Amino acid sequence: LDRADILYNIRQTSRPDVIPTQRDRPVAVSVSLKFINILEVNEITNEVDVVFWQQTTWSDRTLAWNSSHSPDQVSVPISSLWVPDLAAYNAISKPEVLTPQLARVVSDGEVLYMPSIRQRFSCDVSGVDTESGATCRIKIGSWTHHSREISVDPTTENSDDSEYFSQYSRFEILDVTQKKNSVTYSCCPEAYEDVEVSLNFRKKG
Amino acid sequence: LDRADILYNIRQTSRPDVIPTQRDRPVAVSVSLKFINILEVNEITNEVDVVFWQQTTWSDRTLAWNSSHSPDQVSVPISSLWVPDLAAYNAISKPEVLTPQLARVVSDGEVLYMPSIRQRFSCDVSGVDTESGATCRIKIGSWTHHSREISVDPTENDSEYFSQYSRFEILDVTQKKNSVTYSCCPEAYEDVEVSLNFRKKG
Amino acid sequence: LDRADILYNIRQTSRPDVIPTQRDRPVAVSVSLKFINILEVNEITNEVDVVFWQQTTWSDRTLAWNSSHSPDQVSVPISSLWVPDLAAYNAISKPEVLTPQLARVVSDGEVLYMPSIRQRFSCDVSGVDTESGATCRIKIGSWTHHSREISVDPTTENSDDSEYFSQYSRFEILDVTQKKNSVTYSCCPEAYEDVEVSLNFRKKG
Amino acid sequence: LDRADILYNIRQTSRPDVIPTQRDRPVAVSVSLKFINILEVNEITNEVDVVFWQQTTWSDRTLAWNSSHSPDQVSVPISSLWVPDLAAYNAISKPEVLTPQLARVVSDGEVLYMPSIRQRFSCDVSGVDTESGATCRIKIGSWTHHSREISVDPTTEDSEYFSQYSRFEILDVTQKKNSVTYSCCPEAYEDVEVSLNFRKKG
Amino acid sequence: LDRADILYNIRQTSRPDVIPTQRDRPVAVSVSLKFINILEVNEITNEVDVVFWQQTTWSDRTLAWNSSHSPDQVSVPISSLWVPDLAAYNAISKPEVLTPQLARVVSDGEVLYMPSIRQRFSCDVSGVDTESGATCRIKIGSWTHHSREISVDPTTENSDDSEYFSQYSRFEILDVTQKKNSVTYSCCPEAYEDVEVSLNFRKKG
Amino acid sequence: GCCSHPACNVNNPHICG
Amino acid sequence: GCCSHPACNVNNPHICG
Amino acid sequence: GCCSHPACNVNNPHICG
Amino acid sequence: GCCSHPACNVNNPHICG
Amino acid sequence: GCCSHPACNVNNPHICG
Repeated sequence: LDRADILYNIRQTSRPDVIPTQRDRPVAVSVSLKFINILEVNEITNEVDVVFWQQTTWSDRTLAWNSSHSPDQVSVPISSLWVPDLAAYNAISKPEVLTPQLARVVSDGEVLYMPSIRQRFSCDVSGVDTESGATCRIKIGSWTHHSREISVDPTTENSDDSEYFSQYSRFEILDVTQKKNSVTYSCCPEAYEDVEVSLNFRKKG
Repeated sequence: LDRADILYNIRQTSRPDVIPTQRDRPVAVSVSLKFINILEVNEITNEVDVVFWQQTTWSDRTLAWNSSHSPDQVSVPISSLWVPDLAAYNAISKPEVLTPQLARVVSDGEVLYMPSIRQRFSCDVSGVDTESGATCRIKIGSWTHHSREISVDPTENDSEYFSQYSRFEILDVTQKKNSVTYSCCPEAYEDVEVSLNFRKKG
Repeated sequence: LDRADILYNIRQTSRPDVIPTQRDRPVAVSVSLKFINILEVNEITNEVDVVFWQQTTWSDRTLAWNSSHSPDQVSVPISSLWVPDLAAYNAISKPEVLTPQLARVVSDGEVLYMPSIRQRFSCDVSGVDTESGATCRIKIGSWTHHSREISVDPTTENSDDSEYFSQYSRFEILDVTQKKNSVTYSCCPEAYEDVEVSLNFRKKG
Repeated sequence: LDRADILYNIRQTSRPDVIPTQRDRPVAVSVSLKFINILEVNEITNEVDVVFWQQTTWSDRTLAWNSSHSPDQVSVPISSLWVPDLAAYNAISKPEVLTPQLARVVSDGEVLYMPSIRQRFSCDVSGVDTESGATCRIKIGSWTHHSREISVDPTTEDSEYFSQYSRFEILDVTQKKNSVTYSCCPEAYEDVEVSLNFRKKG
Repeated sequence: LDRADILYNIRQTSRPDVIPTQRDRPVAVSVSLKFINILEVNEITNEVDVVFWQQTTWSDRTLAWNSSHSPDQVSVPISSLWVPDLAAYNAISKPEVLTPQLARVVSDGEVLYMPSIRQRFSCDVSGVDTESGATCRIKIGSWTHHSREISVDPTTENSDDSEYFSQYSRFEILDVTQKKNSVTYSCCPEAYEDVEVSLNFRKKG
Repeated sequence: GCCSHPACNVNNPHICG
Repeated sequence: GCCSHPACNVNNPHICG
Repeated sequence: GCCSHPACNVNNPHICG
Repeated sequence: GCCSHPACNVNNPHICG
Repeated sequence: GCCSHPACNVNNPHICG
C-alpha cells in the first residue's frame, strides 16, 4: 500500500458524521491546550484574546491498515474524518482556526489533530498586573455527546507552558492546569464531562 | 442498527427544505434563551451585544427509528435537517453561531438544537446603571410561517448559565408567548418575547 | 401534491440563472423598503448605517400548482429560486442579510422575499439635527437588466413606517417616499428603471 | 432559442478554468475603474478605502449563439464563466464585491462584468488636504498570465459616477498601460496604472 | 493538446489530498517571502501586520505532459492541486489571501504558487524607531509533515526587497534573511525543518 | 397589523406589499 | 442541573426545554 | 447617460467601456 | 523538543501528549 | 525586473526565486 491507497481506503471507510464508538464504549478523546500567546486582555470587561494549539487525539479503529511494507502514518484533511464536537462553554467568539486543517492518522487508527486556534473568552482578569496574576478559567467539552459517547481526558494537567508560549507576549504564564470534571444530575442516568483549563498569567514587569 | 445506519437513514430521508408537519398540525417548536453573557451595552444608542444558548426543540416523525436494539439518540449536522426559520425581529446583527452545528435526534423523532449565539439587539437600555436595571425585550418568531405551520412556545422565568465575570448581572429573565390574530387574516402569528432585566454591577 | 412534491418541483423548475420572463414580457418586480432602525449616522462623511426589510415580490407562473387538495403556499430557500439582481447604487457596504433566507411562494406562482438587511449608504445627511431633518436617498435597481427584462415598481409611494421603526433608535422617521424613475438615453432604445427611496429622518431632540 | 436554451448552452460550453484564447491570440481584456466614493483616507499610514465599478470586458467566442429570432444578450452568473485573474498589486485588502455577481453575455460572445468593489490600497496620500491634492495610483494586472495569454487595456475614454456626498472630490484621473519585455524572458508583462488625483472638499 | 486537455489531464491525475512523493523521497518545496508592505506595528504588544508574496514552488511529476506542439505552462486553480501544508508558527491571524488562487504549472510538473497574503505575527518589534531597526522573525514549516515527506528550503537568503516593497509604507526594509533550520530530536529519527525569515525594518525618519 | 409581522406579510400578498 | 450543561440539555427533552 | 447606469453600461458595449 | 514542533508532535503519539 | 511582476515571477522559475 502506498499513500494514495491508504487515503482511498480512508475515504471509503471514514464517515465524518459518525462518531467511531466501538460496541457502545465511549470514544476516548485526549485534549491538551498549549498556550502560544495572550494578545489582548481587558480588566474592565473581563475578556481575553488567546492563541493556543489544541492537541487532540482519539482512535477510529475503522481507519486502521497493515503497515508492514507500508507507510505507518498519513496526513488527512479533517473534512474526511470524524472530529470531536468540542466547544468552550464560556467562549464569546467563534474559534478562528489559523492553520492547515490536516490531521495525522496512524496505521493503528489513532488520529492526531492539533489546530492553532485564536479565540476570546469571558474570564476573571482581575490581578493581571499583580505578582499572583489573573487566573482565566475555560471549560471545554463535547457540545452534544455525553460520557457514554465521548470521554474527555486532559493530558499535561500541570505545566508552566514554557516550551510553547511566545517570549514576545507582554504577558507571562505562571501556570496552566487542565482538569477533568464529571457531573451526574439526579434527573438523568449518564454523566457529563469537561476539561477545566486554568490559565494563570500576568503582565511582565 | 448501528449509529452509521441511523445517520445514513436520516441523511437520505430528511428533507431540510420541507417542514415536517404531520396531518396538517403545526410543528410544535419550543424555544428558550439561556443568557451566558452581556458583552457590551450602549445606553446612548440602545444596543446590547449578548451571548445566549438558544435551546430549540421540535419533532420530525419521519426521522424516527426502532431503538430496542439500537442507540436511541444520535448527533446530526443541522444541514441534514429541517430547522425552524426562527429570527429575532429586533436583531441588528446576524446571529454568530459559536458552537458545532449539530443537533441531537431522539429515536422517536424529537430534535434538540442548542447553538450558542452572539448577536446585537436594539432594545431599551435605559436604567442599566440603576438598581432596577434595564429591561431589554427580544422578540423571536418564524420568519415565514404562521401558527398552523409552526407554533412557538417558551419553556417562563438565570444564575445557572450567566457568567459570573460579566460587568453586568441578570436580575430576571421572562419568556412569554404572544399570539396575535389580525382582522385581515384568519390564522394566528406567534412569537416568544424574552425580557432580559439586567444592570451594571456595583 | 404534498408539500415535498411542490418544493421538489419548484427547485427543479426555478433556475437561479434564468430570468422567468413569459413571452418576452418583463418580469414585474415590486420592491418596498420598510425601515427598522437607523444605527449610525455621520454628518461629516455623509454615511448612514440602516436596517430595513426589503420586501421584494414577483411572479413565475411556471412555479404554479393546483392547490385544491394541497397547501396554497410554501416557504422555499432562495438558493432554489431565481431572485432579481437588485442593488442599491449608492451602497458602500455589502447588504448583510440578518434573517433566514426563505421566500414564500404562492400556488399561483407569486414569490415574496422579505429579508432584513443591514447596509451602509453614502447620502445627504445634512440637517439631521434640525426639525426638517435629513433626507437620505437610496436608489435601487437591477444591476444587469433593462426594463424589457425586469420592471421595478415601488408598491406604496408614501409611509411614515411607524409600525416598523424601532422606538429605541436615536433617530425618528418623518417620512419615507418610494418612487419609480425611468430614463431613456439617446444612445439606446430601451428604458432604465430604479426605485428611489427617500428617507426623511432626524435625531430625537 | 429562448433564454433557458441559451443559458443551458453556455453552461454546457463554458470552461470557467480555461482561458478562452482563439488561435493562440491573447484574450483582450479591457478594464476601466469608475470611482464612486473615497470612504476613508489615512495620511499617516498612506491607506485609502475606495469604492469603484470595475468595468471589465472580453470575448469568449465559444459562448456565441445565433441571435436571429433569439435574445442577443443574457445575464449570466460569473461562476459559470471564465473571468480574468486581475488583481490590484498595491491592494492591502480583498476586493469586497458589493453587487450581484452577474455578467452580461452578448450573442457574439462578448462578456461584460461591472461589479461594484470596495477595496483598500497603499497609496501616496500626502497633500490630500491641499489644493493640488493627493495622487493615489492603483496598478491592475493578471496575477499569473503574460501578454500572449491575456492583454489588459484601458477603455478608449470621473464625476458622472462619483458621489456628490463624499467628503472628497476628484480632480483628475489618468490611465497608463505599461507593457514590459525583459531580456531574460520571452513574453511581455502588462498592467494598467490608474492615477486618482483627489482632495478633501472645502 | 490545448489548455482544456491539460487541465482535464491534471484533474484526472492530481489528488489534492495526496502528497506527490516519488519513491518515498520528500517533496522538495521552496518558499520565499517577498515583503510588499508593513501596515501596522506595535512595539508595546510586539505585533506586526504585513503584506507579502509567498513564493512557493514544488514538483508533481504526475502532472507532466509533452509540450512540443502544446502550451508549456498553464494557470490552474489551486483547488485542483495538492499544496504543501505550510504555516507560520508565530502567526496570530489567519493568512488573508488577497489574490486569485491560481498556480502556474509547467509541463515538466513544476508548480509555482505565489499568493499575496496579509497576516499578523507576534515578533520582536523592539528598536523599530532606531537606526538599527527591529528584527521580526517568522518561522514557516509544514504543519503535519516531517522532512522525509516534505523538505522546505529558502531560495534567495539575502535581500533588501527593494524590487517588491511599497515606497509608501511608513517603514523601510533594511534586510530580509531567509534560512533553513533542521532539528533532530533524541526521541524521533526524522528531522523537522523550517524556514526562518528575519525581517529587519524601521520607521522612516 | 399584518404587514409588520414578517410571516404575516409574505403569507398575505393581497394585504401587504 | 441538567439543563445548564449543553449536552445534558439536548439529551433530555422530558427534563429540559 | 447610459454608462453611469450599471445595467445600461453592460447592455451597450458599443456605447460604453 | 519534539512536542513544541507541531509536525513532530502529531507524528509522535507515544512521545507527545 | 521580471520578479517584481507577479505573473513574470511564476512564469520564470529559473529566473525568479
